[PDB]
Amino acid sequence: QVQLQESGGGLVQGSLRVSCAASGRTFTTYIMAWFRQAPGKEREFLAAMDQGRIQYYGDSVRGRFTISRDYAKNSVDLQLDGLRPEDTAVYYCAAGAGFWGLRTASSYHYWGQGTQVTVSS
Amino acid sequence: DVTVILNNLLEGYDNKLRPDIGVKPTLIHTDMYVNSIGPVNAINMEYTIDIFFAQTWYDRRLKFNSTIKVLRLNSNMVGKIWIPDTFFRNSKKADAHWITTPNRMLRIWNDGRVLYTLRLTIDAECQLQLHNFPMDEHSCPLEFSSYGYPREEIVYQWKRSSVEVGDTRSWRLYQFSFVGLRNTTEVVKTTSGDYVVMSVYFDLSRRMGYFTIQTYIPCTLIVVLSWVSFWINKDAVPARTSLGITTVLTMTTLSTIARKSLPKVSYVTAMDLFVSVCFIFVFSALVEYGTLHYFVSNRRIAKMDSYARIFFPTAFCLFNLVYWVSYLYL
Amino acid sequence: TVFTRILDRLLDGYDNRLRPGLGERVTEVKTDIFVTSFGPVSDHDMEYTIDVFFRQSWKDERLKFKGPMTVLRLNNLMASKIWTPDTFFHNGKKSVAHNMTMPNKLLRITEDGTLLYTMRLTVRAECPMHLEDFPMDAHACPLKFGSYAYTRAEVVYEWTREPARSVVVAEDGSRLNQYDLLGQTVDSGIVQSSTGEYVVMTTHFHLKRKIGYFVIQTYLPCIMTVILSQVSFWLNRESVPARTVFGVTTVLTMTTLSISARNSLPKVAYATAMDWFIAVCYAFVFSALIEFATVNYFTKRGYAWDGKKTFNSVSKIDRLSRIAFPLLFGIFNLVYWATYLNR
Amino acid sequence: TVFTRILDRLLDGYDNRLRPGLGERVTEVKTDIFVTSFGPVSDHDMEYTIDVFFRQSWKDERLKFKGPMTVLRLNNLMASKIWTPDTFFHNGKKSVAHNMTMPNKLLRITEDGTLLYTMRLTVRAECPMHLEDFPMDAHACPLKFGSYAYTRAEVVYEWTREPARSVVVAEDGSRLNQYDLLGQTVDSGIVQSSTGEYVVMTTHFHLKRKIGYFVIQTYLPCIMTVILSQVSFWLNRESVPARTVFGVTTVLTMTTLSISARNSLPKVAYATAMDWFIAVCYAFVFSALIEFATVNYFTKRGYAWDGKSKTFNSVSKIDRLSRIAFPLLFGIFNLVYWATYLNR
Amino acid sequence: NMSFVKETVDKLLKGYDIRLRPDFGGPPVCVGMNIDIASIDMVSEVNMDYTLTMYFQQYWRDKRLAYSGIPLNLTLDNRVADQLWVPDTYFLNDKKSFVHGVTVKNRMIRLHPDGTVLYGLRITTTAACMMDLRRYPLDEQNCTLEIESYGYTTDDIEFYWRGGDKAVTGVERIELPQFSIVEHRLVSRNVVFATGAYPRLSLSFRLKRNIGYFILQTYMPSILITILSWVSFWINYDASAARVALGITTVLTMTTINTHLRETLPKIPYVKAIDMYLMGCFVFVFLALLEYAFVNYIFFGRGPQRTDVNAIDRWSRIVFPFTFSLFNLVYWLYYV
Amino acid sequence: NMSFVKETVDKLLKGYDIRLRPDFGGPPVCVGMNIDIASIDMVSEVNMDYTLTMYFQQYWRDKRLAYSGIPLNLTLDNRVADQLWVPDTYFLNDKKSFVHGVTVKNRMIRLHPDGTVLYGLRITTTAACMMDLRRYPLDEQNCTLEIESYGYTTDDIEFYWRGGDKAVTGVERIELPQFSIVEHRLVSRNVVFATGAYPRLSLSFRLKRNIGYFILQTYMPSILITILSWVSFWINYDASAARVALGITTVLTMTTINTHLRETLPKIPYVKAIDMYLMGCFVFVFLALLEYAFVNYIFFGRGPQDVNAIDRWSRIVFPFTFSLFNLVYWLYYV
Ligand SMILES: *[C@@H]1O[C@H](CO)[C@@H](O[C@@H]2O[C@H](CO)[C@@H](O[C@@H]3O[C@H](CO[C@H]4O[C@H](CO)[C@@H](O)[C@H](O[C@H]5O[C@H](CO)[C@@H](O)[C@H](O)[C@@H]5O)[C@@H]4O)[C@@H](O)[C@H](O[C@H]4O[C@H](CO)[C@@H](O)[C@H](O)[C@@H]4O)[C@@H]3O)[C@H](O)[C@H]2NC(C)=O)[C@H](O)[C@H]1NC(C)=O
Ligand SMILES: *[C@@H]1O[C@H](CO)[C@@H](O[C@@H]2O[C@H](CO)[C@@H](O[C@@H]3O[C@H](CO[C@H]4O[C@H](CO)[C@@H](O)[C@H](O[C@H]5O[C@H](CO)[C@@H](O)[C@H](O)[C@@H]5O)[C@@H]4O)[C@@H](O)[C@H](O[C@H]4O[C@H](CO)[C@@H](O)[C@H](O)[C@@H]4O)[C@@H]3O)[C@H](O)[C@H]2NC(C)=O)[C@H](O)[C@H]1NC(C)=O
Ligand SMILES: CCCCCCCC(=O)OC[C@H](COP(=O)(O)O[C@@H]1[C@H](O)[C@H](O)[C@@H](OP(=O)(O)O)[C@H](OP(=O)(O)O)[C@H]1O)OC(=O)CCCCCCC
Ligand SMILES: CCCCCCCC(=O)OC[C@H](COP(=O)(O)O[C@@H]1[C@H](O)[C@H](O)[C@@H](OP(=O)(O)O)[C@H](OP(=O)(O)O)[C@H]1O)OC(=O)CCCCCCC
Repeated sequence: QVQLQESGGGLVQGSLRVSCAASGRTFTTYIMAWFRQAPGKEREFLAAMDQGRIQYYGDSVRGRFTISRDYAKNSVDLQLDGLRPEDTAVYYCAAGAGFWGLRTASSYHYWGQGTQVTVSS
Repeated sequence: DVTVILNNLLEGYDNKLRPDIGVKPTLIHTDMYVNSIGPVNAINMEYTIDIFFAQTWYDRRLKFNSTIKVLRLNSNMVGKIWIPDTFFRNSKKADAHWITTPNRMLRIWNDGRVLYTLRLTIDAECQLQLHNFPMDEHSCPLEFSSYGYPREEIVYQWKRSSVEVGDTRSWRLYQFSFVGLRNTTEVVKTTSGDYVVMSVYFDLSRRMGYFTIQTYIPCTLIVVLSWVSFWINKDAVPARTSLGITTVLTMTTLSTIARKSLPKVSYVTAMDLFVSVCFIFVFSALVEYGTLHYFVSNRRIAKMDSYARIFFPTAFCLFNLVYWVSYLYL
Repeated sequence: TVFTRILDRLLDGYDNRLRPGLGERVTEVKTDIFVTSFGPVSDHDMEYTIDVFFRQSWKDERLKFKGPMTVLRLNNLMASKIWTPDTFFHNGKKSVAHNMTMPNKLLRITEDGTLLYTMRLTVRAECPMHLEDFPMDAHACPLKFGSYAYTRAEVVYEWTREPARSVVVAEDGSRLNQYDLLGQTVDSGIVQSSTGEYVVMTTHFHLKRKIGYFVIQTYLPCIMTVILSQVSFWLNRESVPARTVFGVTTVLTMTTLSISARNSLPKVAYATAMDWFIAVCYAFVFSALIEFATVNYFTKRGYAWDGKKTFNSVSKIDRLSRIAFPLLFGIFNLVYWATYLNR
Repeated sequence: TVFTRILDRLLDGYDNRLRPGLGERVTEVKTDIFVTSFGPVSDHDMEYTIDVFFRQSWKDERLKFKGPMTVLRLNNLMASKIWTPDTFFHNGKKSVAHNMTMPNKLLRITEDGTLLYTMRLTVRAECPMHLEDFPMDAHACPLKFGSYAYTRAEVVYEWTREPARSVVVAEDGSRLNQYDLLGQTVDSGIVQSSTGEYVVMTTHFHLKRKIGYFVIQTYLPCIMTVILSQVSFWLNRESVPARTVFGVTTVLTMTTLSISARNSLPKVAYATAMDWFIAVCYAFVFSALIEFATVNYFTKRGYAWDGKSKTFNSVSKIDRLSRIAFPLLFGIFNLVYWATYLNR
Repeated sequence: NMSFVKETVDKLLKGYDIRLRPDFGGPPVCVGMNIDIASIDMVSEVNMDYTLTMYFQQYWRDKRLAYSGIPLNLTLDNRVADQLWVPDTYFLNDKKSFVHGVTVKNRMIRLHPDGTVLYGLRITTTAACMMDLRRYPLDEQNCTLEIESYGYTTDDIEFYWRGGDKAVTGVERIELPQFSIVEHRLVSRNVVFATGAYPRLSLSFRLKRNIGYFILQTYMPSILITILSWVSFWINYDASAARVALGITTVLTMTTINTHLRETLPKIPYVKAIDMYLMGCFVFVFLALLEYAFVNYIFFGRGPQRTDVNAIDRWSRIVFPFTFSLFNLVYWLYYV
Repeated sequence: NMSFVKETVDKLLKGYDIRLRPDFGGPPVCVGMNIDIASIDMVSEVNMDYTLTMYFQQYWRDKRLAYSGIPLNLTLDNRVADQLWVPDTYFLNDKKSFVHGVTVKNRMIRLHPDGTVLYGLRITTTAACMMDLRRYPLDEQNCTLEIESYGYTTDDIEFYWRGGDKAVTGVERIELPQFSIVEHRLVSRNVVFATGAYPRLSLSFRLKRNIGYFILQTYMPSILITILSWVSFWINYDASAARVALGITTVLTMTTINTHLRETLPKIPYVKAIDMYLMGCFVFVFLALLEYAFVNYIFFGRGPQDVNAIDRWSRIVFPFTFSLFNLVYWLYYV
């Protein structure tokens, strides 16, 4: 049973680094990605990285958040930089082979559980 | 000494202009030493051939008067002297050898005669008329002419020793055997003009002994396998059926393998008529017991085993008298 | 700055189209070969791959110098601006000069004009193999190289050392599956041609095929098929569907194993020593069913022997076949494996 | 004579060894792709072939001219005299730049220095495949390109149009046997290599394998061999040689189908969805032969029922059960198998 | 005789700019095509391609290459084609092609004293024609070759076939082992890409597949295996190890015929119409084996409960040759 | 801004000799290497090689290319690499290799103001491996890439991996279908020849073969065909046609398993671990058919001069002996 167990911060004013350790399946050939869901039920793409170390970013986040995978430890790491208070949401860790994908949430058939990242002003 | 001679021959020499461009056609004497005739690809209708090609032609622009009397040179002068555009007309793949240096060669005498030889392997083309397979014979041609220069500009001609054949024992002729050698001179008429085409014909018979021990020996000895059933008891209906229908199964296996060695032609070869009639005698053996089991048990016929023990070895051996005489000898 | 002015003086008035000592002497090219990997011998194509460092040294009088260095190592740009002997392989089919990441060549000039020119080649040479003793056969695959344009009276090839010590193979780069590289034998020769007489350096690599693949793939399935057909002599004589299935199947298997054994070999039109083995092993298989056709012609009863009327005997020719047919197959294996394990 | 000195004036103070604005600003190179034939997708090498008209547009300041023609449609030799961006393929294995009969490159120079440079390419690119649902799987095959030597601070790639309309696949040039190109997705990314950050353009071709060949050559022989092995339940129990020849041979048939259908695939370690079907269909054929061994163990006689009727063997309860059970359980398994994987 | 010819040829190449087509600022140039086919080497259904070896010629005029005083059509060495403008014609179907280079690169330049220049190539190409194998092996394909310029639009270059009926010669002298060339067509049209409108010529060959290979290798063994499945109707129903072993051997053979015919063919997701026949002949084999189990269940399972065993055999001896004759009647009149 | 940069590069190569090693009489030049591996395409046991695609990069310092005033790193076109000195590094394992040429020849020249120059290549090479397949398919392999200079000895050139053990990257990203890269090593050593002592670097992988392909295709039917040879011990001795036909069919299937697996594998002269198993299961298959001929000879041949006890014995013994055979086999090679 594949468990994308997440970790990282959940209370921040300051940078942050949300991590996602995988278990049960090697995701080297797969694509591991980061998502955002605000209160309002909107899964939003944040970042993704291909097997060939190619970083795909969303339009509102291109330049702020940096993705970095570790192919030996089978993990993906989102580096949170310049956290505006509008980024207070639940960050999900996805891992898929993207079919009609890399921006569509329905192309990732393995999921994290979520992390309430709260930015307080 | 010789550096003075070589730079004088190239002083004002234009390698794009044919010698005697407005006088007469350039007579070129060709020679060919066939090193090896490689694997005759029956499926692709190719054959690989390794030949050393040599050409002599007079060139008045390369005359000198000195004591050196011959200029024996590398391939470095070939790119500075007019070389004929000889192409192999039926070559599917042809490669010159470039290891270690370019394997080209150039002599220049003092009267202007230029010798030029190079090493070439040619995956040439010959349409194998595979009637009477594998008992046939072919004459696979090797043809060459000039490419851009017509009959009015370059005329080829054979020397005294036209094609010199090597040892013939170090060749990769497996199913074939070099029996003859024939040359000709013809003039084709394409759209560009009349071209003098040299042609060398390699007569190749068959070393037949491969397909004997691969199709003929398995097909005969399995026709004899069906003949075992006639000496086996009449009321052994599981054994006689297993003799019949399983012998058909390995006839279908042998029929596929014989067609695999030859290309996918549509007509019937001498290989095909043998395998199909050997399939008929295996087909007829099971139908013989089907009539014998039905007429006797399920209701002459009671001696039809005794008739089939004599007639079916007779009909197969009389078929071999028709087959092996008329396809080999006549 | 200094060595730039040296190398320009070597190429002023130099002619890379003329032989060193053109009218004076005969060029003496000393050769050497370091075989890195005697690669896989192709049986169907009758070739063999060999990966070498072909080394050839000669003396050019025009390339003398006096400078700070005795032997200046060079990039191989200048190897194309200097006469190199046109050595070609007499039996090479389609060989490769490696060009990764540069042309793998080196030109070294000494101050007396002696040139050292080596190059890494992958020679796919032609080895004529007589496969009459297949697979217990030995071969001698040749490398023949000489000049192409220059005759005996103009260039002479030699070996740099004693000749048997020149062609040296690596101790770990074998790269062979079926063959034992049992050393080599070098020899010099002269090949007369319609254009002249040329000096030819020959090198015969003596090979011997390892038997152990064809034993476990052809000989052991064929021997255990002949034994399988001879299982049927220890049955009764009335089980006609039982002994027929032994008879027909072992003919099918020996038909299948005869076809599968030619496929590791080119299509030469004669009988190899493996083909003589299968043809005799097919004879012991096919005679076992002719034995059963003889027994079933003599059975005279349809019912077998009950454990408790007259019954049927144990078919006295079956007792002779139990003795003779494992014996004559055992005698044939003594004749076969002692004749062909000597050639 | 007039147009020669226009071209010779452009090449006087021009250096093709350095980027336009090497010390001033970045170089935007707008890219366009016209896919002619999305060629055959090799399963065993895990790759795919694609033929394109790879188009590149960028502004070069040094190639401004004023002449009669507004645009110069020039030869491909001058393209080897002008700075061409070193675009390579991040997943190309062995790709061909065609040159029959001349090098298939066009160079068009407008009068403000905006260059148009297209070239015809056959690309054999790598496609990572996840064959866990073979043959009923679908996967995306990327086509990823960027600059080789020039980083984000030097050369930035863009698309000429909206990126959904910047890669156009031709209609007639399909050139696919198994798969079915459902559409492409165009995106753009950034690498972190050991030499810097490179702008990477990306096209994802979304394929779906048609299962028509793999039903015919594998599934229908495997289904009908299970249908074979259940016919011997309807034969009588006294025909001991007839059902033994019947049962073991269908095991040999399923053995042949197992090793032959595995060959038309890569050598991955996991079990594909076809291999789940062959293993269970082998188990129905395996259990049908063990069913007869239980029938043979309780036969208790050796002779069959003559038509004129001594005691005889009743038709066994385990044979009358397996006439009903084993055809039903194979039909239930096909409802489980074909609804699990076609729903994905 | 030679010195004057050297002066004129070196005058034509002096100041000659090869980056400019003839009439670079004016009208488009006409380039006429002329193809002489050597042979069609192989037409592979697996790779969906065909190999074409042909002599490929192009006439156009060039007023920069006009000389006087020489009545001869000057044939030059092929190295002058590196110093002349030649059209950048490409083949859209082309997978892999190469100009032959023995003993030189097979080019020709033949200048004419009015500016006309012949450029002739000897090209072996591997062009890609996709095949619809729903009527295999009783089908007809066609395969095209798309001659088109690359860098010059229809406002810079024009193509035509020289003698638009007799431009391509040597088609009737092509021997193909599987195929018979019915006809060939020459189409001159224009295509429109995103960059411009380009001239295109297409050479197409409607290939008809000869079927003599497949009767003797696929059909006639499939006929005679199916007829030998019918021998177990003239065998008594008590022979359980005979009628089963005949049918079980017969369902093996139809399986092993399918194994060779999936190896030699590409992986296409439909019924190739030789599989309409082989799956159809598999049914006549499989129903002959179901016939005995219908016999074996009635005599032994519905036997003691008291429906004519000999009548079922006598029915199948008439129906199954009659139904298999109707199968070949429908099959060989639909696909032929 | 831009024309000064052209003027700088035009006088770096003014009087540049590409035939001279840097400091041609002085110290040897130090060439540092850095490999970014894209993929490993195929690992062939028949051809005894592997295909490696990599970003092969070389740093060295050349004082003749030192510029001043321009603060940036001169990223030049790939055609200037034909006008510089580059090392002649080769591979001894190299069967057939090529630098990629689409859309250009994938070279890079990145000059630095102190004279340091990067020369990067994208190389797909086919390097050879002689494989020890005596434990096939339960084995570990060792494939090596042997980088070495060709014409410059250790007094002319020196090699070092740049970054220590972090020189070769991209190894963790490689997902092979039937192998598993356990460990890679970086070895630097000098290799002597008759011409001189040349420096050599060595990238070397450890390939542990995944076995799930052969459990599906080779081991599981060879178990189950051997088990279905044991149905004849639950069949009476009177059924001669039944017990022979399942014994004949099980020696046919082990033949067809062996013939389908000899077409896959090369011409190895030894006996593999899978050949020990297929010939091992063939014994239990062939002894099951010799067993009936032992039974048939006792009852019907030596009749008038037990039959149930031999079958009842072998119902337990042959499953026990074959399960003992797998216990010896799967603990030796694993
Ligand atoms: C193999 O299979 C392929 C694909 O099926 C076949 O290829 C097609 O062949 C047909 C002929 O059999 C081609 O059609 C012809 O095209 C010409 C082109 O003429 C051009 O120039 C004209 C001016 O001179 C111009 O008017 C034309 O424009 C028209 O046509 C285009 C399409 O080509 C269309 O888009 C326009 O709207 C115009 O309608 C064009 O630029 C055309 O002249 C032919 O028409 C004549 O013949 C038809 C009868 O065939 C007749 O009805 C007309 O009145 C006229 O007399 C004709 O349309 C077609 O272009 C080919 N398609 C492709 C993709 O190549 C091939 O033939 C097969 N080979 C074999 C051996 O079977
Ligand atoms: C696959 O197969 C390959 C090939 O066989 C294996 O590669 C081998 O790996 C081992 C372990 O890494 C290598 O051994 C090491 O070699 C280095 C290099 O030594 C060279 O350079 C030294 C200076 O840097 C120099 O001193 C050395 O000279 C000595 O060694 C030679 C050896 O012949 C000897 O003759 C001399 O007299 C000197 O004694 C030499 O020029 C060396 O530095 C290593 O030593 C270190 O590590 C050991 C422990 O391993 C430690 O005890 C030492 O103190 C020191 O720290 C070590 O000897 C070997 O060279 C490789 N083989 C080849 C042919 O290159 C590979 O391991 C296999 N598996 C895998 C997964 O790849
Ligand atoms: C390839 C083999 C070819 C064999 C060709 C053999 C051709 C040939 O002539 O065979 C005859 C005979 C076969 O004898 P075999 O034992 O098979 O048959 C018995 C024999 O016929 C007795 O005469 C019968 O008894 P009876 O008195 O009539 O009541 C007896 O009847 P029954 O017991 O059923 O009631 C039969 O079973 O062979 C020999 O005697 C030794 C030959 C050794 C040949 C050794 C050859 C290796
Ligand atoms: C895969 C199938 C595995 C079956 C394993 C079964 C293991 C097991 O224990 O079988 C025993 C028995 C087999 O009975 P089966 O019908 O085969 O055999 C009859 C039975 O022995 C009667 O007792 C005999 O009559 P009787 O003595 O004179 O009264 C009769 O003799 P006759 O008519 O010749 O005179 C025999 O034919 O099974 C069941 O009863 C139902 C079990 C259902 C089990 C269902 C498991 C799924």
